[PDB]
Amino acid sequence: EGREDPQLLVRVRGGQLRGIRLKAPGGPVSAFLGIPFAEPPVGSRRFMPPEPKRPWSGVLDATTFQNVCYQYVDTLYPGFEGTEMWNPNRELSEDCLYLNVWTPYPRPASPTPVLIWIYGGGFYSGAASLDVYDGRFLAQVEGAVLVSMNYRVGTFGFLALPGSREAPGNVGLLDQRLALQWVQENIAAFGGDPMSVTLFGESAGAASVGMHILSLPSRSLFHRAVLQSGTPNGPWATVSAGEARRRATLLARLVGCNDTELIACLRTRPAQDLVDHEWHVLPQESIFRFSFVPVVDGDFLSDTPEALINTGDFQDLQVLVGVVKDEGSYFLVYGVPGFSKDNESLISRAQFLAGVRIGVPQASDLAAEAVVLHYTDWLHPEDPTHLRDAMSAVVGDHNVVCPVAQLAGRLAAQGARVYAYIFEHRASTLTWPLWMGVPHGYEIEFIFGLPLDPSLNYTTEERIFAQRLMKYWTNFARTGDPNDPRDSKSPQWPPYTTAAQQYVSLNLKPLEVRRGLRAQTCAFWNRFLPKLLSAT
Ligand SMILES: *[C@@H]1O[C@H](CO)[C@@H](O)[C@H](O)[C@H]1NC(C)=O
Repeated sequence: EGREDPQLLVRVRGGQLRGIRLKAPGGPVSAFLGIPFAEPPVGSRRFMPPEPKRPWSGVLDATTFQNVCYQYVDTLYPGFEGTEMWNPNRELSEDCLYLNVWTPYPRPASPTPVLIWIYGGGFYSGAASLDVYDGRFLAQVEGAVLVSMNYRVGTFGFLALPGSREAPGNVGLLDQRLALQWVQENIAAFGGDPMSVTLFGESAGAASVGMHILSLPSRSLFHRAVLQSGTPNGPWATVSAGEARRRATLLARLVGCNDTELIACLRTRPAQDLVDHEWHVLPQESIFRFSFVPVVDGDFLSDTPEALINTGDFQDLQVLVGVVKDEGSYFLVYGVPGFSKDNESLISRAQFLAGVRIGVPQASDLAAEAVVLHYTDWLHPEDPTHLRDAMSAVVGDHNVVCPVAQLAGRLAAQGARVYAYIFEHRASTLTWPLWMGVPHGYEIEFIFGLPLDPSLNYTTEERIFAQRLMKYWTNFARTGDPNDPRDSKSPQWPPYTTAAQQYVSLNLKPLEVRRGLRAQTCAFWNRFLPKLLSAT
């Protein structure tokens, strides 16, 4: 050093880092990108828990994003921004265990509350370097210290021969925990306060967050939690040990393969062979179901998430949870016949019955009959527009809205302070059709404050809206309460309780308080539907 910027030189446990000064709309921020937190989980390390990164010599250049974890790349609509924005934006590699830090410039003298982003992508995709996860706005405008990590997805992160030593499962979750541990030890070097660490994530990221809540060794590494459109409970976020064992041996057979010998052989396969076959192991034709996800291993997860939330002590827990207006629409174009981004996707009653079997792939004939009965509008049972919207609701309710209601209910009843929302604003810049409404993941760009960038063509109301949400999120991170104590009655956001079931709408209009999160419909999914499949 000598002629470099004094604010960009930081030491952490493993060594020295040089960051980059980035431009945010209202001023500069500090960014430390591609900091390694684990030994590269390659070769013999594939499928194994991450080993902490051994110290390096010299000043590590931390000015660009690092590799994206090896994964399937979406190809449904080549060139289309609505799909591309989620696609990897750096080289794919198994050497991908890096994290990123954004802080104010110059970095704060007093310790700042830390926000840790965990991305979604169904546990088969995702990356902390996507444009919608850009922490520079939260860091600049709200003065937050923001951290995001890469964690292994797909087989690399989740293939499991439960019980075995060499592929124990949930190692993608262990990548996340390692980064949480890195934050406890090192974030103070950046002005972050390790005693104020808020986790937030969306979809599989939300479910990830939910699992750190449920896994005791993670609990001491954070203080509050936001779960956007995702939960550890529910039908897609976990598989049983038996089912993970089944999928893992099938996948092994498909690429050419005693647990030790199986895994040893899997380790000799190129990463791309594994990705090519990962979608061939699902039990049924389905949507919103993924091959390699967290397993109920009796270790990281001591029991099913359903069980752990029913019987858990959440006294000292503040939690913000919510959903978007149309949780189910996104995946309809991915495997329900009749649906497409290129038309209105008006469907027949026949396509609707078939859709229900794909969207509730684990339902018996009788349970699917129940779903169809509940969601049919018997005044117009053949109306194509209703049926299209009902198909979307079935998928969204079953996968997100009802797991979230279930989760919010159990947490509130068991000590937790819960705040709940529904996000209803459709980005003026959205490229998916109008019929898809506000699909899942399209609140994110607002929370991270992308509309503050003039070159992005968000409306002025959207720029103001984004700031409202950044305030809610960071107030929550700071205090456990999304409301601003200064600005009183504008109006208030009440906690969600089992008595009143209050939640707020998030849109361009001021906060509106509503009651019951699909209460009737969620009774169907959460109370009745299990008892039906518990007697078929
Ligand atoms: C933003 O604004 C200009 C004018 O409409 C347009 O040419 C450009 O493509 C827009 N960028 C985005 C993000 O679509």
